[PDB]
Amino acid sequence: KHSLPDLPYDYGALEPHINAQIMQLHHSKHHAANVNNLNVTEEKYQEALAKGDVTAQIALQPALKFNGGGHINHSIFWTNLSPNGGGEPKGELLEAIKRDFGSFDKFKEKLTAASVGVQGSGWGWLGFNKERGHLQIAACPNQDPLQGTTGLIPLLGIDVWEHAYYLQYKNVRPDYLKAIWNVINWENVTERYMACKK
Amino acid sequence: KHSLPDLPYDYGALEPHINAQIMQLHHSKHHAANVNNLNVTEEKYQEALAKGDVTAQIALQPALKFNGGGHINHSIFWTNLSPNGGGEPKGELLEAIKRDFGSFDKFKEKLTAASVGVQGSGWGWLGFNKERGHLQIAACPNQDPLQGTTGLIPLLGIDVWEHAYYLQYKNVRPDYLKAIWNVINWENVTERYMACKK
Amino acid sequence: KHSLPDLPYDYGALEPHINAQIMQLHHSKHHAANVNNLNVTEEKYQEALAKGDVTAQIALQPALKFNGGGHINHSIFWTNLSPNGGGEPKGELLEAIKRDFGSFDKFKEKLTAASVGVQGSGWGWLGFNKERGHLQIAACPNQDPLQGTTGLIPLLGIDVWEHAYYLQYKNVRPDYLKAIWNVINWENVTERYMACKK
Amino acid sequence: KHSLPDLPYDYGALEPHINAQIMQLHHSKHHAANVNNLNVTEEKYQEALAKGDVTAQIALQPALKFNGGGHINHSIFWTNLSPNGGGEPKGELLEAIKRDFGSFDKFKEKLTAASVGVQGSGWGWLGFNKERGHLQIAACPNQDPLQGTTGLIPLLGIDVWEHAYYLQYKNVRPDYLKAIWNVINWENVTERYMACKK
Ligand SMILES: [Mn+2]
Ligand SMILES: [Mn+2]
Ligand SMILES: [Mn+2]
Ligand SMILES: [Mn+2]
Repeated sequence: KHSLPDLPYDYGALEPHINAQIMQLHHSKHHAANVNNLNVTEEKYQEALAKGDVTAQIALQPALKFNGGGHINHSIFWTNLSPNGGGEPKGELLEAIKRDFGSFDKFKEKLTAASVGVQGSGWGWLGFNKERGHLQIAACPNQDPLQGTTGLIPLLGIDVWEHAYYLQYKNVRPDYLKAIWNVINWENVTERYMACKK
Repeated sequence: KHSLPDLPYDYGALEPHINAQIMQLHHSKHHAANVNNLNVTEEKYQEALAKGDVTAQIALQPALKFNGGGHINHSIFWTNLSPNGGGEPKGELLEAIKRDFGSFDKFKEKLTAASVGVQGSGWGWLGFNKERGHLQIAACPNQDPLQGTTGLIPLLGIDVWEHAYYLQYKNVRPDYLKAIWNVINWENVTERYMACKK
Repeated sequence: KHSLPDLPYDYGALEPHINAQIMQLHHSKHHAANVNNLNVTEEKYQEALAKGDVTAQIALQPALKFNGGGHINHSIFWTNLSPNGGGEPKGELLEAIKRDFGSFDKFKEKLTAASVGVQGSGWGWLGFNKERGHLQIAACPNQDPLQGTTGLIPLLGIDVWEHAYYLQYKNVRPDYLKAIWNVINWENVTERYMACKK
Repeated sequence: KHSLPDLPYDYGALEPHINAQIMQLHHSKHHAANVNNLNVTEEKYQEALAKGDVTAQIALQPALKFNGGGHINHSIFWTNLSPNGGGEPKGELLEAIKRDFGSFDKFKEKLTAASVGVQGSGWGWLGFNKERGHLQIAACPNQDPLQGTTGLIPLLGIDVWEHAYYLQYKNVRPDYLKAIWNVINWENVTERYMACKK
């Protein structure tokens, strides 16, 4: 059964880029609800699967994807942020960003654009395409998780649900995006990247 | 283990409205493939469940919905047809059709139009809305099954995938729809309805 | 050229059910953005259509549906609210609700459930089904408008995008739904209903 | 005014790989219906635009995408096939295929997989990603066209609607895909590729 992970930092640690109330609500209410609903749905799915009830299995798919994807996504998201984050990555990850997007700044432009571009709720991602052996940017709607729906391995996610920024930035999602670069934990993104090449 | 159901009649029994070559391919290849693939997918989902691998669970959803849906939908379809079919229903179902659609012929027009209106692959349905306590027509894409995706109880389904008609009617789906009324098993449709008036 | 309609009341007219900060942001920022983007998208569509550029037309569809949809839906929503609203509708609209949903209370529970049920961004609707001549509840994702995507005529819509409630109710969307019943403009819903007896 | 392009060859020129009955129906019935529905839908769209009728614009989108996409996709497809085709491309296009997919044979495996993988109606594509400056494989549902929905420039498309193969290969879509390699017009695919780097 799934459990809600502790953040790697206190709720106010990402101030002033992401305020404390957002972090507290986002973690203790939104991600919490994902975990609790996922446990409930998984238990129902097992019963349906055991009885061979295919209609029930299919009726449970939206809740499984939404809550299961929210747990996957939020869990990665917390680790992708740090009070000591910002700047640029180094080494092989920086080399690949240059290779695949031209420059770190071009890369930032493209993830920002993919994130700003989500109409409704969703996520922007930097992922790794294992088949092509290179980085790839992708957007996902609602809580659809990157690897389970696209096969890309997630490296850095940007939540652009309104609850991720509205209390502080209101409708101005581009101000949130500008601010979040200040808290990206490139050490974590680097670790995820290197794990794709072993 | 799911199994391919036996048909209630021979492959040639619906001639000349649905030819024998279509019935044999439809049942022994298309539905058979949905059953075989569904069994594999359910096995993989049990393993994913046992591991708490939510990514694997979500990645299996399209195959489960497609092949599970195709098993649900084709199994109902076979029972909805008969060499001894055709004509109009009677009793309570007929009275329900007049109550909700005006007349049997108006109903036929509306289910025809929903079936003709599917762009790409899919199904037209006459269903029962338990909340509203009345009949309802709906169309579904690909193999998305009626009850698992809409909550409606399926009473009569019309497969409008090209494999359901193309060998005989080619591009002219309305000719197929006109023909299929001659083989509807209204006795089955009535049993499904009464089991809704449970 | 589409324009932002004035609200029928001041920004704090719906206190304390929907606060003045939400009303001012919702109207002057969110709906304003829909209007501007719709005007720009329409002009680009016109250009594409004159050149017979089908690719360009299809690339513009997401922006047109989203911003066109947002303009349609927000414009209806302001007219569906009033400082002099709430309670139960008077006249034939209440008789139709009782007929189709059993009672006002059950109707409230069902539209609340459809609105709570939206996963991600979207709208709950009370619509009119002209073909069947009765009321119908439907949910729509993002800004997809009811009539253009389902054919139902909108009577009453509930915006359940997070910007519609988050600053005041945070994650507790059901508290928002409980509150909005106090400001429904049944005179407007009735006008819309009477215009469907057509 | 859009028009139905003549095929570049006779209906029987792709025998035995794609038979004459399929080519004749596919062009004279399927593509032909797309062209007239496109023209009619474009004229309705002009009227809706002139009136500022946003609901009408949104309600016409499914017909515009389906039939405009069908026109785009089928027009490319006829040019992608040749009685003098088959084999492998040469020059820059082959070098890009090796760079991006490993080898021509791995490319064929990957476009076959994408095309086999479509559940329901749709298309497999080799495209060009202009932002990344490299090749990319993608699948599209129904008649959704590649460039208009994904941004990728189409180079080679494989129709896997059942009407593209069923009369000849019945349910065995993999046997159609094996066969079609024998009639790919690599001269045309090369022309399309080189135009991407102008
Ligand atoms: Mn979130
Ligand atoms: Mn079928
Ligand atoms: Mn809104
Ligand atoms: Mn085709």
